[PDB]
Amino acid sequence: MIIPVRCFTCGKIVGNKWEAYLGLLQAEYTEGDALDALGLKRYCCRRMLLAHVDLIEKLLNYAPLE
Amino acid sequence: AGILFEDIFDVKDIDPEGKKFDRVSRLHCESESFKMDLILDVNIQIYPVDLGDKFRLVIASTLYEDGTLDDGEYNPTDDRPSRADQFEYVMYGKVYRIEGDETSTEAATRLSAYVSYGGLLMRLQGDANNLHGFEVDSRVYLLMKKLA
Amino acid sequence: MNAPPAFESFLLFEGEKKITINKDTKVPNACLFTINKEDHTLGNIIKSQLLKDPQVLFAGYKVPHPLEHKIIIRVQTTPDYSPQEAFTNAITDLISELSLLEERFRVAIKDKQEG
Amino acid sequence: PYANQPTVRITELTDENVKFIIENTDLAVANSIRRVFIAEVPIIAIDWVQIDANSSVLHDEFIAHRLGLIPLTSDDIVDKLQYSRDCTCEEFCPECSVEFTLDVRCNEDQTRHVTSRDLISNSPRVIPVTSDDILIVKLRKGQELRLRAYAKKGFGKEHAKWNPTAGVAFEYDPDNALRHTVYPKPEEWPKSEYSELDEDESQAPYDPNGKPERFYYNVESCGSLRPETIVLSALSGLKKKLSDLQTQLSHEIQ
Ligand SMILES: [Zn+2]
Ligand SMILES: [Zn+2]
Repeated sequence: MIIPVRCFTCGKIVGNKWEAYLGLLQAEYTEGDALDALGLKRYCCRRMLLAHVDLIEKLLNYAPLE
Repeated sequence: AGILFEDIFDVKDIDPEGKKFDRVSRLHCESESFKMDLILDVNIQIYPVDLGDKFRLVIASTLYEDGTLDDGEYNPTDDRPSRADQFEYVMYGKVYRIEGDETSTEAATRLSAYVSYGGLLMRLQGDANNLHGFEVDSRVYLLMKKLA
Repeated sequence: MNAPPAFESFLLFEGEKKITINKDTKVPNACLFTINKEDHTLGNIIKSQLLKDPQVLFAGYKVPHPLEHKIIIRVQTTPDYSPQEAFTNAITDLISELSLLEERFRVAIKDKQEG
Repeated sequence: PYANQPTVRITELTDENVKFIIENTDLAVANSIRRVFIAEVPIIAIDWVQIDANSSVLHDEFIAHRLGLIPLTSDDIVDKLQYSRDCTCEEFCPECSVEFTLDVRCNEDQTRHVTSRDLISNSPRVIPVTSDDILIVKLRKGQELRLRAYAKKGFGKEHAKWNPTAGVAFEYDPDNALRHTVYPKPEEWPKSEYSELDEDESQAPYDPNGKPERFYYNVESCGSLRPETIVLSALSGLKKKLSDLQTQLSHEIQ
């Protein structure tokens, strides 16, 4: 739905890296290089940014009921 | 004394049927004096023995060298002088079988005594005269010391 | 629904004793310490320190059930040294060890920061 | 019959992790210290989220759960703070909690990112550690999120939001000298970073007289506490637990 705050396994903060991850990918980085640049060494943390599907961007297409 | 048996053996084979337990080896040993055949499972990991070694073996009823019964219970705080201090490897088991070449007519000349040190099995074959101390379902201590 | 509250794994409720001693009648000089609202954190460390004592003939611990919060520590000792005395001495040894470790860790932090 | 004399050696100390080695200690003390790093170091984390208005796409419990997981700077305040359950108040006074206020209205057409920057504390010592900032929720034009929340002292045993560590690496016997693990093919296994063997061995020779010692640690902080503060608070808390147990035992014996 949205990027989780913590890494599920180890508890490292990941929610403050989704926009930076996408920005690095727009800079023509391999996904491994992007995750290494963000400093995610344990594959538990890397799994979360590598496999996250951001549906909130799609949910924001619908107008709010206010 | 309480020493049911004593001898010096030499290892003539280490693990004859191929290795089957990564920490235990089935030594086959001969005795030069009593000419007893010995099979004995030894935890080689803590007491490594290789082929052609020699060692004094002693099967004893007790360890306190006074005839005082052991009670068959683990007492780490023992002030009595233990016979085990004169030996490198000490195991504690129960003799569970005494076979022989006896017929219904005559007694046995050759006896084979089997002991189980917690699972580590030993057989001691030889003439009956040296195995009269062994009796089934009695506790024994195997005391083994390498000889130079 | 039936999920227990998260706080009732370290909190004693009303009229619950933190630690209870019961002599073991099967063996002389043996006691069972049932400590409530504890886990392997204290069980394993206290067991290890008790094993370091030379007068302790037996020291073991178990959690009876993981969903419940108790540790039963069985301590058997030589006839001239009570299990309660051994338990107290083990805890004082652990406290001294951790105080020394705090001091040395502080010294190491100061050295690494200065360095 | 008495305590070991443990010796510390700090190998690396950054602002996000501390690496150190403890020698002359039994395995149980080291394991309990790691356990106390994970589950018994108190920090300050958000609890009691009261939502006044939430027209975002994420439902209320989702937002509250995300707020709980935000780490808060609790380096020096948490020790003098009290557990709310023990305090004598309406459960929220400055001596047992820290108020937070979020009030975000998305008026521009562009997607508004509700980050941890938008969490306003009433105490300057306690802020989100990122203040990139942790995204809480994205808002559309006309959507609003407005709430107030507090932050209580708790530790990781109660809930994982209070866990201060982002993964505690722990190791001992890097060459497998004690053979506490038995490799079927030891050649296939990579050397640990603390290994001291050459590139022709796979394991150290077996040591029957060996005992575990020289435990290697690497405590990575999520951010709410400095790693050295995590270790010091951990040792203090374990000592406090043992002293309280001694007090209760002395009362029981008496
Ligand atoms: Zn992770
Ligand atoms: Zn209060």
